[PDB]
Amino acid sequence: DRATWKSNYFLKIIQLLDDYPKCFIVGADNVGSKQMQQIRMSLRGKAVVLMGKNTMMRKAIRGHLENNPALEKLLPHIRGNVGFVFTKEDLTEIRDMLLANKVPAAARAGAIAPCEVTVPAQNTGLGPEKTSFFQALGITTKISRGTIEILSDVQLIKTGDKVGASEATLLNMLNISPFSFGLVIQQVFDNGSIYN
Amino acid sequence: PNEIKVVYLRCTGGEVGATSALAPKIGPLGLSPKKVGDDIAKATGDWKGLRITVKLTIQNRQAQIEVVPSASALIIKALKEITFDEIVNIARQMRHRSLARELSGTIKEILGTAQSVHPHDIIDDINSGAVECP
Amino acid sequence: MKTILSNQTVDIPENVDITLKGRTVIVKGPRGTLRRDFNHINVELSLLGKKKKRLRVDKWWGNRKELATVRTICSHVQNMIKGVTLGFRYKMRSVYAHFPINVVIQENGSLVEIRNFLGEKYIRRVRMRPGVACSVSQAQKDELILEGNDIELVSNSAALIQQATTVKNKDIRKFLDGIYVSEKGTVQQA
Amino acid sequence: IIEPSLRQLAQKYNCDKMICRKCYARLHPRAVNCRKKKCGHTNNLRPKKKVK
RNA sequence: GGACGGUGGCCAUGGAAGUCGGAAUCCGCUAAGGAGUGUGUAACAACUCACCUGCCGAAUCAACUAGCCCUGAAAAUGGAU
Ligand SMILES: [Mg+2]
Ligand SMILES: [Mg+2]
Ligand SMILES: [Zn+2]
Repeated sequence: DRATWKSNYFLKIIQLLDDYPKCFIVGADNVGSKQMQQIRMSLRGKAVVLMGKNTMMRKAIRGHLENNPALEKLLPHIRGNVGFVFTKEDLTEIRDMLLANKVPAAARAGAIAPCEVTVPAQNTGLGPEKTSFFQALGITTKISRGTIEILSDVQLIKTGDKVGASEATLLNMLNISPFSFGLVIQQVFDNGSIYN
Repeated sequence: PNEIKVVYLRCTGGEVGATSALAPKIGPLGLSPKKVGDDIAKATGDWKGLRITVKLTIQNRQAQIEVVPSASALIIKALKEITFDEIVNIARQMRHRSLARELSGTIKEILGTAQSVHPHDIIDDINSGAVECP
Repeated sequence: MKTILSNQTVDIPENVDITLKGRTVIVKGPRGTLRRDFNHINVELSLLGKKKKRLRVDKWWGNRKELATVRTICSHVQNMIKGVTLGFRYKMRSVYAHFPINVVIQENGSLVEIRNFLGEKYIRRVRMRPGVACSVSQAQKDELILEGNDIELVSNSAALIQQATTVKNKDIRKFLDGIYVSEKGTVQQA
Repeated sequence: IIEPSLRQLAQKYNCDKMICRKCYARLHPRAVNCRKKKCGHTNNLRPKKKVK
């Protein structure tokens, strides 16, 4: 089973790289299976995306390189959680749509947040039975029209710090836009060419 | 959102139930339907199907309309009271039909063995209606 | 089975030097000097070069139990290097439900008094090991900082503090009060 | 009252542990065999029961 | 890190939504995912596993088997290779 799986995978990779001459190597950050399905549906119309084992990738593009030259210069660059998107379209048309269809990922517990966000002073809009998280975090909230109101601006998160469980559940219930990330292009490959 | 929304699903069907059903337990979430709401929801939800009938409702602030997603087992148990290939071929036309698909045959392959509750020889060697739907 | 040779090499940074007197290792760095003998283990210690200061630990014809000691010696020497270069700092937090735990640091950080652990009138006097200094952190409200050069001495002092505040005759899964080692790190962060 | 991170720190030493079924020894949470001779280093271990 | 869509799969129902139970084990995305090995939530939810992937760059894992040793192994006057 495993050997047949790997052999079929090798055949798929070699036929795909022979069929499609233009491919962008793209890094995968902390992305979900729902995002994978969404990207698959949104991209399967015009191009294809490939995201598997890096050892498989290097072995396929190295051992069977004899069919076409000008390929070994990808080898010292394919590292990390990366894959290949194969397209017959052009760089701008792929890049703008792939940079636009970024799902707003939430604040998962245990995830680093290089970006910075800050909650403003606005009504929560939820019932006044969730003051426990605010009081545990140290947030001054008072009753107003049967809703919870943030009377003062407070520092929520800084850059490059761990997110606690209380902060994560607060950002989950707040229904706001937290720091988000997705599938980001590392570099390109158009018939033997490396750019941004 | 009109100060209240009815996104929540239900898992009741067949018998009317009403008081025996958990609809009064959902009730305090919105306070709008109550008994005069769940009775009139069940009035249109008596059939399609006659089973548990997981379905969504939409509120017009006075009355509720009900839409039943085309669940495979739900619709096949509604159909049931043999191959019957054509009814399962046509039952998937009006569904969401996403199923992480890549071809039309995936949906019928899914439902052929969703009917296994043998409908597996077709799954093994099927050679009909691959591009029938598109 | 007797393995012919089991060796392991520890690199020594440039700012710290190591002198061998038989199986006694003397590690002198910017923060002090740590001296420790390994005469209870029959290994061979050698300093290799005048350039990068490798220290090799060799065991000849050792069975499994005494092959286990080579990496133990190497890790001890690495801890000595770490202590004399960056030092060891253990941060402890005092957690309590009702009675705050009052900690008073007596002369030069060598004595720790715990006053109101679980509201009892007993006073816990815990004496730190020599070379270990305790202090009350200025960044956190309930935090002790134990700093020293010897990791075993610092951690033993932290264990003494932790074991002094032990809840007895109660459900310890409910009475979580006490002083616990929150983190272990270095001084100077270099 | 104890805030959750300090509660987790206390529970790391007080609750998150293994218990030998034969000799009731308190073992580290990743233990597979008991460390004590009187039970014969048995591998009959259970989690320490929670207050929940 | 992902551990999905149909599907909060069917018959059990007062919630059992993958895990109080009875049957069967589908398909596709593929890097994988059990229409579920466990924790648990009234129930949702939130976790974990088997399954794959990333970093890591050389060997590793499992089930048995039998030698010595240990546990099993408690008695009365102080004592017997
Ligand atoms: Mg008691
Ligand atoms: Mg014996
Ligand atoms: Zn034991």
